[PDB]
Amino acid sequence: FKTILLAYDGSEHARRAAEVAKAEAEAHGARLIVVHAYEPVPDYLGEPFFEEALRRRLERAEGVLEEARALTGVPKEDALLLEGVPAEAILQAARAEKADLIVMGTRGLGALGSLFLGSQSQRVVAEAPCPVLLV
Amino acid sequence: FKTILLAYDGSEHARRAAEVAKAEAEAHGARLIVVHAYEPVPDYLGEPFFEEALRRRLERAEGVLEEARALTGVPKEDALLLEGVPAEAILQAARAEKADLIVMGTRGLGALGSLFLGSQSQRVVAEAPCPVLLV
Repeated sequence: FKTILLAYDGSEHARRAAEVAKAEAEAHGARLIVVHAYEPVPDYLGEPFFEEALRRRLERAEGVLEEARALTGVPKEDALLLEGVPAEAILQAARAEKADLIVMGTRGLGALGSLFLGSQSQRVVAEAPCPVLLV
Repeated sequence: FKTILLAYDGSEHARRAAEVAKAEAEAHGARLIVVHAYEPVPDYLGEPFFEEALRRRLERAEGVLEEARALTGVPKEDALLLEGVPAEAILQAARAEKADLIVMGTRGLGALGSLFLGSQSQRVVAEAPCPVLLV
């Protein structure tokens, strides 16, 4: 493992995954890339509600990603923010960064999800080329 | 990770998982435990067919586990064989060995299973306390 990607949504699951990812990168001497994906504000919202929500959404998204960066100690350039569905985003980042391992919580927040697997972890386990470390 | 457990069923998935597990143990300086579970011969088989099948079943099971041992280089005492359902067995071995990480193929052979996840990996992801590395 030369490049490890951590999917971080801010949940306790993600916090535990962050601790695992940090240890993993240190053990393999790999570069750790952290990623947080956020949902775009619904276009059905009218003015000025849409604009206000847009600003807040981005601030909170950046806030969550900063927490991940503080937890892992990675440089700002290795802390990525993607707009859209987390799974689509993780897979997207994994390819662009040529990741060799994806570390993520078995469960998380968002759209669907069950007590078994989050919808996002399910999509990653289903479509990721590289190994997936579920925590 | 101090103790890593590799579930090995002999499939190509398992062979790739073995390579990952070996690297993982070396990176963390952890003890690697390999496990292979085999299904008990159906009691409905009459004599002497049941007895003949019993002997062959065990020989092949030991043969598969030996391959895993040759792949990982672990000592004989750290190569375990369990009779029963692989998932039940992996979880059983994980507890007894106080494993901190389970490494296994996303898919495998046996009872159920889909192109998404093998029935065994699904049970492990659903009930294992420790992180699961899906390869």
